[PDB]
Amino acid sequence: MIGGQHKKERISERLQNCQNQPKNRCYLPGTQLLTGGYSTKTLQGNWSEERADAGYYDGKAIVPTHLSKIWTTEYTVMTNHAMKRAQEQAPVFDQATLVDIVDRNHRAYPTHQPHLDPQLPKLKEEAFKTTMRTSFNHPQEVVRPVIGNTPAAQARAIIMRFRRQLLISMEGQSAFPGNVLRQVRLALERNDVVGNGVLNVEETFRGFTEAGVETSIPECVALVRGLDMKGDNMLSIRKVMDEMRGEERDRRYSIIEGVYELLKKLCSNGVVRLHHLVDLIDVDSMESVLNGTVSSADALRAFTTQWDLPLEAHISFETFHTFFRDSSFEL
Amino acid sequence: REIVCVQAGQCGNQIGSKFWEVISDEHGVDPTGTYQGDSDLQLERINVYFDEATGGRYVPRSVLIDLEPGTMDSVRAGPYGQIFRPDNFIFGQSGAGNNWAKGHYTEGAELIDSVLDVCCKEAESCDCLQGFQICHSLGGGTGSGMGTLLISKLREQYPDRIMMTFSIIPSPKVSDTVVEPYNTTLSVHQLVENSDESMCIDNEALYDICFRTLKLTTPTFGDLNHLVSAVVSGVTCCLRFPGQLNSDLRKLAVNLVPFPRLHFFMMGFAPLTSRGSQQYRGLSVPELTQQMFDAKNMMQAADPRHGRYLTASALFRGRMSTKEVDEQMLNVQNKNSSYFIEWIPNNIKSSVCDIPPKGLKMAVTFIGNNTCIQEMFRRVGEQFTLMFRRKAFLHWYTGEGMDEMEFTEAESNMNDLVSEYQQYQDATIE
Amino acid sequence: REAICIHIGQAGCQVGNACWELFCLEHGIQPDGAMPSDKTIGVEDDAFNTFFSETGAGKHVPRAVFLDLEPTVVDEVRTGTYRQLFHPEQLISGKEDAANNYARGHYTIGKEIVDLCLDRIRKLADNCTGLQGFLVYHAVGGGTGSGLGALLLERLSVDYGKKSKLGYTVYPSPQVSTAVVEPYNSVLSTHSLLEHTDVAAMLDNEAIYDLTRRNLDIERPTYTNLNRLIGQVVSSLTASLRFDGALNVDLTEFQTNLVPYPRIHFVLTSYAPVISAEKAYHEQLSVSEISNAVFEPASMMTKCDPRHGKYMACCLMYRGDVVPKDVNAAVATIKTKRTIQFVDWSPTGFKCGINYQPPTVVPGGDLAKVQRAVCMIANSTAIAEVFARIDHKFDLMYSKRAFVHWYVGEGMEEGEFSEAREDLAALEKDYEEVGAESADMD
Amino acid sequence: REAICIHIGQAGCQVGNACWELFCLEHGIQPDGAMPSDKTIGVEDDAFNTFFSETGAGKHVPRAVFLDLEPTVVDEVRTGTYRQLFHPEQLISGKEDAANNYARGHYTIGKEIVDLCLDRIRKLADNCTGLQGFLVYHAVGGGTGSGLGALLLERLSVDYGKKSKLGYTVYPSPQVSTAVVEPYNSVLSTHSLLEHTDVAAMLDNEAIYDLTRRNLDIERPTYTNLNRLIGQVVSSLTASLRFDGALNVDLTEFQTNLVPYPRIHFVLTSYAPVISAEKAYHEQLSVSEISNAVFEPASMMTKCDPRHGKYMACCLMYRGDVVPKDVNAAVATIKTKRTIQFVDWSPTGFKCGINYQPPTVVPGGDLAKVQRAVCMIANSTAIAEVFARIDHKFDLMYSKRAFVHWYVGEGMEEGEFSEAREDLAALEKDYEEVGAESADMD
Ligand SMILES: Nc1nc2c(ncn2[C@@H]2O[C@H](COP(=O)(O)OP(=O)(O)OP(=O)(O)O)[C@@H](O)[C@H]2O)c(=O)[nH]1
Ligand SMILES: Nc1nc2c(ncn2[C@@H]2O[C@H](COP(=O)(O)OP(=O)(O)OP(=O)(O)O)[C@@H](O)[C@H]2O)c(=O)[nH]1
Ligand SMILES: Nc1nc2c(ncn2[C@@H]2O[C@H](COP(=O)(O)OP(=O)(O)O)[C@@H](O)[C@H]2O)c(=O)[nH]1
Ligand SMILES: [Mg+2]
Ligand SMILES: [Mg+2]
Repeated sequence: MIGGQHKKERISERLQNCQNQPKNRCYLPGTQLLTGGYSTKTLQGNWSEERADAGYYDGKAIVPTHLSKIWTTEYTVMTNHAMKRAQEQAPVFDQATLVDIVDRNHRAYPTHQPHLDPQLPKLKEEAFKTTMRTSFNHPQEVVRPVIGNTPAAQARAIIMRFRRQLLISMEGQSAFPGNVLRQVRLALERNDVVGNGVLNVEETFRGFTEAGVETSIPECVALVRGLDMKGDNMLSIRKVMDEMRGEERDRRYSIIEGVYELLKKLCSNGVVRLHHLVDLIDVDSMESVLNGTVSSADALRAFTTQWDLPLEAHISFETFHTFFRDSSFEL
Repeated sequence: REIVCVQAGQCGNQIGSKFWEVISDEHGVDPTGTYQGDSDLQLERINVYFDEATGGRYVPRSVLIDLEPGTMDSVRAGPYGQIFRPDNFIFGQSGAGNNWAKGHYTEGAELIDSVLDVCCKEAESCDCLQGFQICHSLGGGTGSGMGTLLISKLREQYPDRIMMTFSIIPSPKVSDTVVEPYNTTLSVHQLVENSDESMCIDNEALYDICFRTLKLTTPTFGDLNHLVSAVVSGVTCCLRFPGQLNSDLRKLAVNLVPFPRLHFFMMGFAPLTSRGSQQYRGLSVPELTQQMFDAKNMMQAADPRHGRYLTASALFRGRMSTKEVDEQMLNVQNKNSSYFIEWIPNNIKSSVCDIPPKGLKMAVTFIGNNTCIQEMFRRVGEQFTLMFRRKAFLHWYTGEGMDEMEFTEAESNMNDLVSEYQQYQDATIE
Repeated sequence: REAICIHIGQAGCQVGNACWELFCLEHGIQPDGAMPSDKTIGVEDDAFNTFFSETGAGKHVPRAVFLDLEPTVVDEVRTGTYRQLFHPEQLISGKEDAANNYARGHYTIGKEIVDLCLDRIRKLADNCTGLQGFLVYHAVGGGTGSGLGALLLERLSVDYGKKSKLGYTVYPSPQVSTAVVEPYNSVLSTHSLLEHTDVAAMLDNEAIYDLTRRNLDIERPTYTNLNRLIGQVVSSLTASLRFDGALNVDLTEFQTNLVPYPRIHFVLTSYAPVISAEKAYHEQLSVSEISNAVFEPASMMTKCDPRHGKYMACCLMYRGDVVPKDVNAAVATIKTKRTIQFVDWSPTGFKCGINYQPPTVVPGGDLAKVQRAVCMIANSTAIAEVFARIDHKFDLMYSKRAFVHWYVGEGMEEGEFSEAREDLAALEKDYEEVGAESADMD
Repeated sequence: REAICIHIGQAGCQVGNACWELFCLEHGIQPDGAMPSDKTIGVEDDAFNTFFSETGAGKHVPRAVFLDLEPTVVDEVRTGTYRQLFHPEQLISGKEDAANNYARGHYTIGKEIVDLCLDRIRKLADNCTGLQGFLVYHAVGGGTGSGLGALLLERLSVDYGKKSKLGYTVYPSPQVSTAVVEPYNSVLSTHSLLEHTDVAAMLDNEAIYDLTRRNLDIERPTYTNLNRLIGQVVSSLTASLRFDGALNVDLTEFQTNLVPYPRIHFVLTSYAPVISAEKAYHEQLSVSEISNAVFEPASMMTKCDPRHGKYMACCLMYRGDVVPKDVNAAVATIKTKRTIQFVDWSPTGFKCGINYQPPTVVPGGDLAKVQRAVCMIANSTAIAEVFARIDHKFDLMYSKRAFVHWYVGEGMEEGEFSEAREDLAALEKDYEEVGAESADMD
């Protein structure tokens, strides 16, 4: 730790007038941890293992000197870029834990260093578990492969997981099919702050959490990196929604295009508007209304609202196509 | 099923302090003696090593014996020393003087009755008593003489229980005392008749463990005693925790001893790795088994590669599959078939316990019955024959009162033990 | 109607946990002993009675005893999840183990525990009105299972007499091994078991490890997997007493059809649709496919190859959606095969059973859900190979009196080794004579 | 699916630093062996396995050993920034250098260090399940690279046998030179490499200096630039094992396609889009331009002119956005050219590979970012001119025994010089005979 302060004499040692070798702590004058006749600063003997100690400290001041800058090795110049990033994080202990480390209290063998083991807390929670208690609990209480390190692979896997979660959940089911993806898109749009239709990692996380999907920050980092095509870590809402709809089969496309071509010929100048669709639809023929579980007026009202357009808006083929890909997601 | 511990002499008291630190840590006992653990699994077998004191406290079932109180003042001053019961410390007023005859005949017979009274008071308190465990050095004076006297008396008073010993034997390279051969010879003669199971440790082997495997720059006796405390606390783990295949000291003896005199065993503990390397290699059953059979990891100077295994036992701690353990033990027996005695169809017993030591995912302790134990005794007998032909220091022993005939009997008995191991090493089916 | 289960030692108690988990989940008893009251049930039912008895308050309690000399495993059962299901008197535990010594269990320590066990079994047998046999689970490799199992079977055989005793023993694996003294304990156990058992189902661990590696996709199996497979086998055999079916089979019919001579009661076992959930949806599982599966040695739960011997009798139990005509077509196709041979004195080699209840699926289990299954128990001379190898290992150790001082010191005469070894030699000749085709007749 | 890297001496370790920097940055492993949380989410991948193995805690450690007789370069690795990436046992260092003496490395000093190296490689090779070759980096101009590289390749070749060994070797350039004894060490090294290597890639520093002056605009290059170019070449050859592609090429297919006779295994290497950012934005870089570029001698990394010989085989690896039809059109256009000639016994002269992963860009690097690249390794008779020049320099010094007393003092017979010189003379005659324009029918 900085400045030592755990290699120094303790008050109990001073009061008891303790000597050196019973505990072999080199702090008294004239005694020092000599490896090969020299200090650990010199590369002789067992310096590598002594430098691997949990309580090791090197006397390097944080404020640097001039000759350190002047005298550099070619290897240091080659590998300095990674060193600057690698020096950001390091484990730290308080003084009581350092006292425990120096006194080497709880160890299976003399060289066992449990404080340097990153899996210690899960070991502690995992301790004192018996085979039967794990294997004989209460019986009531108890994926397409994707290959490659490419970010596109990660994005595809995450998209598939999200789609499966939405199918099993099915929030916001309406009287007319096609409201799940609408709710997800609206939730994403609501958390945009700028107005240009792009999102970053944190807003993506908040939006997908509001939409009902359980995620984490690394998931959103991977997704935004995978779907990025212009190098700015911005996520386009249109692109992600198009990927959430998925690949479309041929029969559904054929029916959609046939219906659109039929509707085109019944209008003037081949321009179709939304009130045409509202007037011409035959809502009382669905299986959900003839069986007797959804009223016809409610179904028509649900259909009219899902377009998110005024009654005089021009409905192109793109809007019709997208609307009925959204609806096919539930059938 | 309770064990009673006896700690004798300087080495025994020092190893015992580290052992009781390890056991108190594993069961979450504070150095004040208060239970502070975090799972009920720790409490249901606390009785095995601890007695219950009234409010929160637990007291350890151990007897401390020594001829000069210097060690007792050192152990009472240690970090866990307060836990020990005051009435369990028995001491005299003058040292053993490194002499077996003084420790066995003059101050031994004077103090032994008070120690037997304490051991009986401790023994009769158990609801069901398991074997005794003894720690002592064979090269010393009070450890060898009074330890073997006490072992003989407890074997007379409790012949149906188990007798287990951990024993320190003189290194082949540097002596700490000039008269080591006499004390060692008399002690091995007493042990081969009295003991049920005996473990032997060379300090040179612990130095080689520290320097080659752990790469410590300046090891101390605390490290050697920590390795010993680790294996001793490990052998009894299946007695005091649940597991898929429970084991017991009597079950170990029944599987390890083919004939009653062949009860001297070698020890090893597997997870050992340097402070720099531990982040670089994960624990797994193949890694533990390969280190477990490497002779570099065995705590005696004789190496198994010059002998053959009659029998061996491995106790594994942790949640792991039994198939991997069984297939590893089959693979090691099949690939190295020349090193296993052929008239026994399966030499290794396995046992599995669910709870590993804190901070380790898995661990195994290994006990081995190998004929290479004959090499240590032969070397001690050589040094004895060089010293005895010239009566090098015999007047001390004769002045205490010993007859020279005891030396010739002890030499003959050790020579017969070496001969019996050598004959089974070179035995054949015919 | 009723059956009493006796569990001995470590393997028997751990296998008991899996068995009672299955019987609870199949009947629907919760871990606290109370069935879900629901709204109502249209008609009264009784199938649980074979394994459970109800109190006046409607709690269920099972007809079983757990016997051990060491406390740890039974205390582990006492502290587990099913604490309220078992009656506390049924879980009997001693102070110390038999330390892999058959002599310690039989002569010194089991003699103290047998009277408590006999008093508990008497109290169970008094609360029955149609008891039709004992099922016993134990391992012969350990000390208490062999010694106390033999002593208790002898006492049960004198007190209850003609009542049947069916054992599901776990004998030592042919190359995987766990303890050095396994041959002595297995030989001495087999000597007592020969005179006092009606049908011995023999199981090995190396076969169930092979079955879990090859068919299921588990690289590192543990005893809970093996015990769940054994529990499935026991549920299949006892289903004939508990549910409606086309052709029921009472436990006396197994002994009548499967055992030709009173000493020839060692049998082999095999279970067909061991399959994982991912493989299960790519394949149909018709009657003929599982019937073809049960005869391959890769399906067996014991380590022996039946192509090196001759079958004497087979009993095939089908449960689930099966129609008798498909069973008949399958058995006729098996009979056509040239690598399956029967001794010429057994022309009608098969017994069939058909039950409508499909196998139950356990929440943490590894088997898939399937509409039909078949289980087989068969008598074959290939079981001689299992003994000859244990006897050879015994001969190797006994030539130097290996470890013998433990057995003679704990109270057993050295003469006991020679009588048992000669009895197993006679069992080898029984398998030689029964397997002989014909003599020189006119 | 796996490869082990062995780095020897100064050039091999310094080129290794650039290689491992690149492989880490291409996979995404941090300098401390970890991998960020977003690379390991959503999908589970194994592509790192060719070069890294993971511990059970998820740390990555690389499959390489570093061998040196002087401590300085390995101590630079031990105290630098990548200290935590490598396992400390893998970094092996001796006490003193081989002092430009092949004899000191091979006979006197390497004999002490070689057994630790073999123990580390054995411990690594036992923890593998699809090892598919050894990659070796060394320079033949120095003492330890020549002597210890030869001794270690001999021992590896006896212990592992048939497994392939591919070497990247820096040979002495034709006029720039750094030490006087380079010809002796290069001849004695080449004698060992003939028997114990499957493909040998030849490099000259003078060619990489010319390429860095001509294509990039660097007037004063240093070893880090050359080492980064070599690392790019190695990444191109090993990309076929690690990423998806249209036409994969396994490391055994290189050896099968490139070597016609067992001694003719020395290949030339070149790389196409070595370009600066200012030129890269002035030009399109279609497949046909880089295919035409790889055959110009200005693109080669070895100082030889291929117009003085005939090609026997070429292997072209394309990585990035390329479609097979343009590769076919390009190869047909190259085949049309009159200054490119193939031996008449090799009519089908080309092997192609196409991989989708584009080349990675290193933060301090000097190469531009490009969508596609091609790398070529080819076998040609022109390489015989390099050996003839080494033999002329050897003959000049050896006629008067200019420095032989050092080699004789360190343990070598004077006869070994004449043996090696006669073996390399036979290699020159092999390249004369194999390249014969035609054989007569009579
Ligand atoms: N299949 C299976 N085998 C088991 C199980 N438990 C133990 N075994 C095997 O049975 C043998 C050990 O027998 P144990 O039941 O432990 O012996 P014991 O009855 O406890 O006898 P003692 O040790 O004297 O108490 C070994 O071969 C084990 O592999 C289990 O749950 N399932
Ligand atoms: N491309 C490149 N060439 C190098 C590098 N280091 C040395 N060389 C060249 O390789 C030759 C020297 O070989 P060395 O590697 O120094 O020899 P060595 O392996 O150290 O052998 P010893 O001197 O005995 O230790 C000269 O032609 C150098 O120009 C390097 O890092 N990169
Ligand atoms: N391993 C170990 N050996 C010890 C320790 N203390 C003393 N010894 C050894 O034991 C021998 C001395 O025996 P000692 O205990 O003094 O005999 P005593 O005088 O009868 O108590 C020497 O070989 C010492 O090296 C210790 O803490 N650990
Ligand atoms: Mg038991
Ligand atoms: Mg050098």
